[PDB]
Amino acid sequence: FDELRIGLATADDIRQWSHGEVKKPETINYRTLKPEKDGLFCEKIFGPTRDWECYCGKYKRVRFKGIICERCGVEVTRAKVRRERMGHIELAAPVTHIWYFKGVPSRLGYLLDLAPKDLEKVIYFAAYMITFVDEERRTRDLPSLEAHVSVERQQIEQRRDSDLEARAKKLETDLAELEAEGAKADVRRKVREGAEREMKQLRDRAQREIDRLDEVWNRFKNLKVQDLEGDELLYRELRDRFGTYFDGSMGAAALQKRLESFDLDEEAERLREIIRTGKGQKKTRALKRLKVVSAFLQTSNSPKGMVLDCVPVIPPDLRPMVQLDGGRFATSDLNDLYRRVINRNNRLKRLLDLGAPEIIVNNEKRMLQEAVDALFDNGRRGRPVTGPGNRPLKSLSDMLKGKQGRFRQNLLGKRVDYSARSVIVVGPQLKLHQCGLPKAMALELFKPFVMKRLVDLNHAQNIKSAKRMVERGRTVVYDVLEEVIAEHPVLLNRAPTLHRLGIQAFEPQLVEGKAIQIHPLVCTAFNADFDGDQMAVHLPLSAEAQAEARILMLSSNNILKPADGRPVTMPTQDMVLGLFFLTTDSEGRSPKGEGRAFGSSAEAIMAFDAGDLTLQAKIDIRFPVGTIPPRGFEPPAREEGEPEWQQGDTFTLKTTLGRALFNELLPEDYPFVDYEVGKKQLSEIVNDLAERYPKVIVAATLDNLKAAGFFWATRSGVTVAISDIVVPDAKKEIVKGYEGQDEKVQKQYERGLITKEERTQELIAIWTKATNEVAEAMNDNFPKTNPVSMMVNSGARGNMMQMRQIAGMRGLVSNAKNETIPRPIKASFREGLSVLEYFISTHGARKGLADTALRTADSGYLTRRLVDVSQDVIIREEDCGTERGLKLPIATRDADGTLRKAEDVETSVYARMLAEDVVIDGKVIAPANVDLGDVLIDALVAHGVEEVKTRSILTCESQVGTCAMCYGRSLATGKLVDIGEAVGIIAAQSIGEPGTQLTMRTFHTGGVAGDDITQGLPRVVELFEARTPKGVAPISEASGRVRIEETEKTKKIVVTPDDGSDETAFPISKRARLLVGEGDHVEVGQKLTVGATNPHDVLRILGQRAVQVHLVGEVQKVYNSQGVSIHDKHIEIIIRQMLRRVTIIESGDAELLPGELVERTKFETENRRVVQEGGHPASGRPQLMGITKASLATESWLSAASFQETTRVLTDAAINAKSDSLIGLKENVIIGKLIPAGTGLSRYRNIRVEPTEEAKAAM
Amino acid sequence: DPVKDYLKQIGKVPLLNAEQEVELAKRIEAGLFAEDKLANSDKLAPKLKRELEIIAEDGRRAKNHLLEANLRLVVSLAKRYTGRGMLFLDLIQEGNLGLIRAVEKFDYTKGYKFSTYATWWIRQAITRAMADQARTIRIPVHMVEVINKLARVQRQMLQDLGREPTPEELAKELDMTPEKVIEVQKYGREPISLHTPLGEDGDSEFGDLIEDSEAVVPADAVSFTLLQEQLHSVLDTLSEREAGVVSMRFGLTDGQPKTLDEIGKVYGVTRERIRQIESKTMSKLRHPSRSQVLRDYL
Amino acid sequence: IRNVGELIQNQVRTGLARMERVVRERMTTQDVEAITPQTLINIRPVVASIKEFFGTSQLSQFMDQNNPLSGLT
RNA sequence: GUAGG
Ligand SMILES: [Mg+2]
Ligand SMILES: [Zn+2]
Ligand SMILES: [Zn+2]
Repeated sequence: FDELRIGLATADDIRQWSHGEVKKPETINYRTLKPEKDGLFCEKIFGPTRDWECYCGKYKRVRFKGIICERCGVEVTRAKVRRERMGHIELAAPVTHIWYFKGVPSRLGYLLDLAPKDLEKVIYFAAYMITFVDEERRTRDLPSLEAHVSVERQQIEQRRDSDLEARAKKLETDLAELEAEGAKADVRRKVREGAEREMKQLRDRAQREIDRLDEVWNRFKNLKVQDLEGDELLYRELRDRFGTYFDGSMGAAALQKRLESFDLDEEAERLREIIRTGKGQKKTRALKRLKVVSAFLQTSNSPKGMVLDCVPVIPPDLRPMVQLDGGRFATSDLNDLYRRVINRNNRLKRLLDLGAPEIIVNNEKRMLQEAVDALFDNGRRGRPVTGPGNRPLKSLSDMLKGKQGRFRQNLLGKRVDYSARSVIVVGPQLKLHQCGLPKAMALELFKPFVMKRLVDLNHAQNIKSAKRMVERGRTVVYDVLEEVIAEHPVLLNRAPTLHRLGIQAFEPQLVEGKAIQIHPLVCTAFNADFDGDQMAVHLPLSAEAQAEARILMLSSNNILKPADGRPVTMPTQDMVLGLFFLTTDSEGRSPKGEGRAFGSSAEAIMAFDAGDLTLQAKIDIRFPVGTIPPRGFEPPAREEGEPEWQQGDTFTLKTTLGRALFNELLPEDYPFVDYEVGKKQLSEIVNDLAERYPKVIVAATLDNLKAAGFFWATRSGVTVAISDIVVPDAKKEIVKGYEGQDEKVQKQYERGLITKEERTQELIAIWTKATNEVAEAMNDNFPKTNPVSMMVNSGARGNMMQMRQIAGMRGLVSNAKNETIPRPIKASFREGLSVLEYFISTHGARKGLADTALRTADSGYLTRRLVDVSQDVIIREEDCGTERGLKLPIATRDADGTLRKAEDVETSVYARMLAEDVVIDGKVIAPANVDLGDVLIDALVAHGVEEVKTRSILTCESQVGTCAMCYGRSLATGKLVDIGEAVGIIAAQSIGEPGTQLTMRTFHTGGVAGDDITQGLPRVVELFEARTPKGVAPISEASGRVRIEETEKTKKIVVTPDDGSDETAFPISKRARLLVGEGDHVEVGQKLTVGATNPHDVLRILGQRAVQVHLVGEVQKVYNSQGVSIHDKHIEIIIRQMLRRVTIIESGDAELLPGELVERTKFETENRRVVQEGGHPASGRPQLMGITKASLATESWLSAASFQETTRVLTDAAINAKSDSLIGLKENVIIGKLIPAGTGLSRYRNIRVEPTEEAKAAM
Repeated sequence: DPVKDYLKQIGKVPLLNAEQEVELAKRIEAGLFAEDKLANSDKLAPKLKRELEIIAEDGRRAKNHLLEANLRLVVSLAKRYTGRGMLFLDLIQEGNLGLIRAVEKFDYTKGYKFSTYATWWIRQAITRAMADQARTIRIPVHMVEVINKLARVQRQMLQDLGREPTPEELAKELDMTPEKVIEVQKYGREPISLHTPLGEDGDSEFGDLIEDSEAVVPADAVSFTLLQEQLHSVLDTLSEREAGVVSMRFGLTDGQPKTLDEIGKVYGVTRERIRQIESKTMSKLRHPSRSQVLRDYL
Repeated sequence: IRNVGELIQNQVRTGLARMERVVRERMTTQDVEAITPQTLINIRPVVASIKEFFGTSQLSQFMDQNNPLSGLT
C-alpha cells in the first residue's frame, strides 16, 4: 500500500472488469427461490450461491474445486467470491455521465464552449447540434451553389410574375362578366373585392415562402461547429435542402463525436493567447477553462470518458436480496434502478431493430439517459425517483455522502467486539487506578481467557465442556474469573469524549451488583455526573494495546489538563468543603480552650477526643525532627547563642490542630502550610506536588486528601433548612422606598409629562440600583459560619448570583425576543414568587434551555472543523535549525516606579522556549532553551526586563513539520514534548472543548441591529473562517489627510495620502459614530470608525505578524470573557495553518496560472527552480482563508473526500488524476494501517530486545 | 417534468377522420405491394424500382402519421392502466409498441374506425407489460392472472358479505383447493426495502437490524479445529496402519469418503479385509478409553 | 389545534375523494342500466386510508401506561 | 417516533 491512484474509467477498462454481461431483469424464480440465468444474481457471471455447489448439481462437493461444469458453466469456489466479481451492462445508445455535467464549472470545466443550457437542451433530445461540417468544402463550391440559388430565385420570381398576371386576368374577367350579367346592383364590386382578397392571400404565402428561402439561406451561411438548432423543423429543412457537407445529431452521441474530434491542444493555445491579452470576467472564464483543459492535457486519460458506453454493475452481495421469515423478502434499491435501465435499454433495442419513427426512438433514448443518470445519483435533476412513493430511492452516490455515508459511518467510526456498557455509581474506597466491574460484564468480556484458564486448571475437560460450564455459570468459573482479570487494563470511556481525557485506563476489579464503580477524583475529568450516566468499557487484547494502556492511558498519569497546564483531577464538590473546614481561621465555631501549648500533635488529638480543644483554635505546637518548617518561616528561628538549622530539626509554631493534621496528610519533604486551602490554594499546592514529585507519590497524597476531605466534610455538619436561609431585615424598607419612588414616576407619567420610552429607561436604572443595593445588604448580613457561605466561599460549588436570587429579590428579567420589562420581580425563591412573576421567569428559562441545545450543535460542528484542518502537523524533529523568534511583552501595566507582570502572562509566554540568551546586567539570567516558570519570570521582571524573544512555532523553520524545541513544553506532562506527538489534534480538542461552556449572548440588542458585533461562539467561528465581520470598519490605507463628506444619499469618507500618493475614498453608512477628526492627520493602522476590523486588509497592508497578533488577541479576549483560558500555542497552530497558502500574482515565468491558491512550500520550490533556470520569480502575496477552504484544498484527495463535501472533490480529483500518497492521519485510519504519530512512527518500531550476556550467564 | 416535454413533443398534429384514414391505409397497402415487388429477386426497371421505393417511403410517412395521431389515445389508455406498480411513462411507451404492432396488422377491410381495432392491441401490450415487468420477483403470466383474479374476487367477497370469507369458501368461488389458495396468496407479495426508515426519521435503516447467516462463528470454528486436532491425536494413538485405513475410509484428509473396495487399490487389500479392519477399529474406538476425549465433541 | 375528529375527517375525506375519482372513471367506462349503488362504489380507498392513518402516522402514537399520570399527559 | 444523557 503506497498510493490510491484515481482516473477516468474508459469503456475498455469497464469491459476488463466484467466477468460477463447482464441481459435480463430477472432475479430469482418465484417457486424455486434460486437465481435465474444471465440476469442479476446469475451464478455463471458472479459466482455460486452455496460453497462449491454448482447450479445444476454436477459438482456439489468440496474436493473438486477450480473446475467449471459444462451444464451451467458455474465455477466451483467459495461463495465469498460473489462479493468481489462484477459484471457490466451494454448500452445500445451512448449516454453521458451525470456527475461530470450538471454541476459547478470546476468539474464540467467549460471543455466545450457552451452554456449549461445548451447542453441541457441537446443531451435531452430537444434540439440539434452540428457535430461536424465540411467548411472548406463549402467554400470550395461557393460560386456554384450561389449560382444555383440565384437561378432558384430567378425562377421563383418568374413564377410569381406569372401568378400576378393570372390573378390580374382572373380579376378583370370576373369583374367584366359580372358587370355585364348585372344580376344585382354591385355584383362586380363584390367579386372584385373577393379577387383582391385572394391576391392578398397569395401575396402573403409568397412572402412567407420568400422568407423561408432567405432564412434557410442565411442559416446555411451561418454553418459552424457547435451550433444549436432549436427548431427541429429548421434542421430537417436544412437536411432536405443540403446533405453530405454537414452532419448533425442529438443526445449524447453528438457530444461523443465532438469530444472524439476535439483538439484540446489548440484550445489550450488559444486560451493562453487570450489570457495573455484579456480583460474582465472573460479572464476568469479563460482561467477556469485553462485549468480544466490543462488537466486533460497533462494526464494520459482521454476526454472520451466524459460519455460512457457500458454501465458497471455491483457484485450481488453488496446488494443482497436476503430471505426473511414469513414468506416476505428484502432488497436494496439498486436492484430497481438496474432493472429500469435494463428494461429501457432492451425496449430501445427492440424498437431499433424494427423500422420505427424518429419521435419514438428519440423519446426512448431520452428515457435511457434519464435512467442511467438516476443510477449515478437519483434526485440531482427534476424530481427524485420516488419508487414506492413514500421516499426517494438510494442511488450509488447517496451511499458515499453525508452523515450516514460510507465514509463517515463505516471507515472512520466502526463498531467493535469485546465491549460493554452500564450505569455508574461512585466508589470512594478505590484508588486512582481501580474500577469495579460487575461479575456478568467481566465474565462476558473475558470468555476466551476464562475458558483457557479453566482447561489449564483441569476444572473443565475440554473447550466445549468449558464453554458449557461458563454458560451455566458455576462458582468455579467465577473464582477463575477473579483470578484472571487482574494486571490487565480496561479503557473506560464516556460518550461525548470532548478531549483526550475521555478515554482512561483502569485496573479492573470484580464486584457484585450490575453498576460500574468509578473513582470520584477522575469523575470531573470525564465531565461525568452521577444523575444517571453510562460508560463504555473497551478491552485491549494485543500485547501492544495493553502495553499502551499501561504506560500512556493510565488514570494516574493524567493529572494535568492539556488546555492550560493546570490540574484537573482534584475535584471540589464535597471534599474541598471538608478541607476548608479543616484549615479554617477561628470563629468557625466557639473556640473553646484556645491559646495553650501542646507537646506534639498526638497530645492535640488526645485533647480533641477529650472534647476540651476545638479543631479551630490557635495553639502552640512542637514538631519532632524531620518536619520542614513553613516556607516563610525560613528567616525566623528560635533564640540561641549557637548556630541552629531549623530547616531540619525541632521548632515550635502557633497554628491550629487541623492545620497540623492537614500538613500530616502531605509528604514529609513538603514544607509546612498555615493558611486556608479553599479551592485556589489547594489547586496551587497540587500543581506544586505534580511539578516537583514522582507520580506514585502524587497519587498517594491525592488519595489521602480524598479520604481526609470526605471524613472531615462529614464531620462539618453543613445542612440546609428553613432557618439556614434568612432574608435580610432591611430589604422590605429599602424596596418599599424604591416602590414609592417608582409610584411617583408613574404618577408623573400619567400626566404625559414624560414619554413612555423614557419612563422605561429610568425604571431600568432605578431598579438596577435597588437590586445592587439589596445584593450588598444581603452580602453584609450573612455570617461566614452559615452553611451556604461555607460552601460558596470555599470554592466547593455555587456562585453568589444564585444566592442573591435565592435570598434576595430576583429583579430584572428579560422579556421575550430580547427585551426588558419595567416591573421587576420583588420576591425571592424563599419568600415565594407570584403567578405573573413565575410566567415572566419562564420567559427567560425556556430561551436559556433552547440556547444550550443549539450551542452544542454549533460547538460540536466547530470542533470537527478544527481537527480536520490541523491534523497534518506533527512534531517531526528534535531541535530546529534556525534562530529567528517572536517578541512578547514580559510585563505590562507597569505602574509608576515599579514593574508589574501582565495579568495573562501564564497563557502567553509561560511554557515557551527562549531562543536567544538574555543579558541585562552583563550576565545571563535565563539560559537559552530553558522553560519559563514562576522563578525565572519573577527574576527577569525583578531585573526590569520589559520584553523578551520567545521561540514559537510561527517562525520555526523545519524541513519536516515543526520541531519540538520551538513548540515548547506540553501541558499534560509538564515536560518537553516527545517526538511524533499529535499536536494538531490536541490543539483542536483544546480549542473546541469550552465551546459548549461559552454560552453567552447579548442580553439586549438595544433596539439597534448591526451595531453590536457578533459575540460568543459565532464570533469565534466568524474569526476562524476568514469571514468578513458583520460590522466592518474600514482601516486607514496610509498616512495623510482624512475628511468626511456627508452626502445626503449616504455618508462618505475621503483620505488623501501624504507624499502626493493617490487619493483613496471609502463609503460608510449614514449612521457612522466615527471618531477620527475631519481634515486631520491619519496613521497607517488606525481604524476609521467603530466596528470590527477585517483581517484581509490588515494582512494586506500591515503584515503577517499584525494579523497573527490581532487574531490571537481577539479570540483570547472572546474566550476569557466567561473565564476560560487556553494557551496561545493551540491557537497559533491553526493561525499558521490558515496562512500556509499564498496567492500567486504575475505568473509569467513560473508558467502556471495567475491568481490561484498555492502552497507556500511549492511556491518556494518553484521560485528556487525558476531563479536557478535564469527566469525571474513569479510574484505572490499572503492570503488568509478560512479553515474549511483550506481543508478542501489539501493535496490528498482521499482525506478531502472524507471531509464533509465529497462529490465535487472526487470529481475534480478524478479529472485531474491525482494519486494520493498515504502520508497523514485521516488517510491511514480508513485503511486500518498505523497512524504515523508516536508509537506508530518508524524509528520507534525497528529495535530488537536482547538479554545481556551476563544475564544469560546468571540464569 | 419529462412527461410534460413528451406531451409537448406530441404538440399539435392533424387528427384523423374516416376519409383521411382510409386513404392513408390505401397508400399503406400500395406501398406494401411496392416493397413486396422490390424484394422480388427478379430484375426490375431502375426508375420503376425508385417509384416503388418512394411510394414505400410515403407509406412509412403515413404510418408515422397514424402513430403521431393516436399517441393521444394510447396515453389515455395508459392513464387508465397506470398506478399499479409500473411507471406511467414506460406504460406510454409500451402502448406505442402495441400501436405500431396493431397498425402493422390493420387494414381498411374492417368496416370501422381505428379506435376499435387498435385499442385491443394497446390493451394487450399494456397488460403484457404490467404482467411481465411489474414485480421484482417475476411471476409468469398464468400465475399473474391467477393473482389478479383472486384479488378481484376476494374484493367482491368483501363488498358483498362484508366479512373475511372462510378459506374453503374462497376455494369454492375460485374452485381451487385451500392449499393452492395459500400458495397463490404467498406468491403475490412484494419486497420491502432494506433502506426503509425503520420507523425512525434519522440514524436508522431496516437494513441494519437483521443478522446474516453466512458469517462463520469463531466459537464454532475453533471448537471444530480442536475437535479435528483431538481426533487426529487419538487416531495417531492407535496403530499407524489402523489409523491410515480408517482415515481413508471416512475421508479425514479429503472431503469425500472412499468406499471399502475403493481403499483396496492404493493399499492393495481386499474388499473384505478392509471391512474387517474397519470393524475392529470401530470396536477399539468404541472402547471407553479412546471415547472420553471425544464424548463432549459429539 | 386540530383535534382527533378533524384529523380523521380529513383522512376519510381524502379517501372518499379517491373513491370519487375511481367511481367517476368507472362511470365514464360503464354502461347505463348496469348501474347499482352497491356495485359502483369501491370500499378499498376509505379503509385503506383510515388504516394508513391509524398506523405509520406521527400523530398516532403508542400509549404510555407507566402509570395513570403518563396516560393523561 | 419518543424517552434518558
Ligand atoms: Mg450526565
Ligand atoms: Zn452446474
Ligand atoms: Zn523549530
